[PDB]
Amino acid sequence: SDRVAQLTIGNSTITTQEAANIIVGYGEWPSYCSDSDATAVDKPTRPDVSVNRFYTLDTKLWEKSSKGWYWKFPDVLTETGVFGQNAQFHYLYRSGFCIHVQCNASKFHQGALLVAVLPEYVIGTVAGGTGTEDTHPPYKQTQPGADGFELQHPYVLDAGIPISQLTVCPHQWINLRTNNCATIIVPYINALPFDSALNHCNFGLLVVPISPLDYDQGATPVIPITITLAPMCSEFAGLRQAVTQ
Amino acid sequence: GDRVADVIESSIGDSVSRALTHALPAPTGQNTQVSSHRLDTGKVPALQAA
Ligand code: NA
Repeated sequence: SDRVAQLTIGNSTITTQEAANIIVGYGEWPSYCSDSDATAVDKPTRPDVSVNRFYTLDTKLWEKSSKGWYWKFPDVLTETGVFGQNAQFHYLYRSGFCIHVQCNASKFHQGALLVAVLPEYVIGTVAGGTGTEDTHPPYKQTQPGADGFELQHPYVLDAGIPISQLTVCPHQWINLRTNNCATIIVPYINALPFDSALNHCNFGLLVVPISPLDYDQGATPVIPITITLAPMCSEFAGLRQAVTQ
Repeated sequence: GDRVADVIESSIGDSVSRALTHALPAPTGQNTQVSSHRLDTGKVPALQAA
């Protein structure tokens, strides 16, 4: 009754029989922008069911040596479905998200993933190693799209900050002996009421193994991690031609 | 005193500045109201005569 769950939005339904409750980021559900917080004057478009629905975007393989990955929002979805089209045809965008990370193994496998959402996840570089070069991360690294990107130095989250404190952010753990998914609801987080879905990623999703995957030889060795997410309360404004960058 | 009609009905000497406009309080920028589509003849706000 805390372990079983069904999430239905749009024409999509997710089920899980080994859940660990649901986290509502910063204790606040997503909502549409009020007339007093808004500034842009055109009437927005709110497509509803055709964009607020679950999209399964990618699968990674968890290996005994995996470092961890990240995805950026709304970047992961800007080229997918009717949501993508709207994000491309409109200058302004805003929405919340329901994130459902999936990973099942067996009662004989073990390991624990930390699944967290970090708003304004700015990536740093190793500065030429010596720390004397002011190098910058390239586009494919700051906005990896649906493929996500692998962390080079998980301990400092590729940004000079301790992953040990990442739990100060909305998160759940997928500890194999306990659950097989993480569900996080994130409201729209920004210092502006609407923004560009292309130029700005409001938050990053981090999936990092903290207790490494293990099992005895002979047990299924391919343990996938699949990412499914749904935009909530999407609004778009400032219509013109479609743009991808 | 003035006996001829034209002197009586005269506006010579009117010292009141007749103003066509007046100031209104305006501490903030004007708000925007909801609007919908209008497909109508006769009414035409876009057309002007500079
Ligand atoms: Na007019």
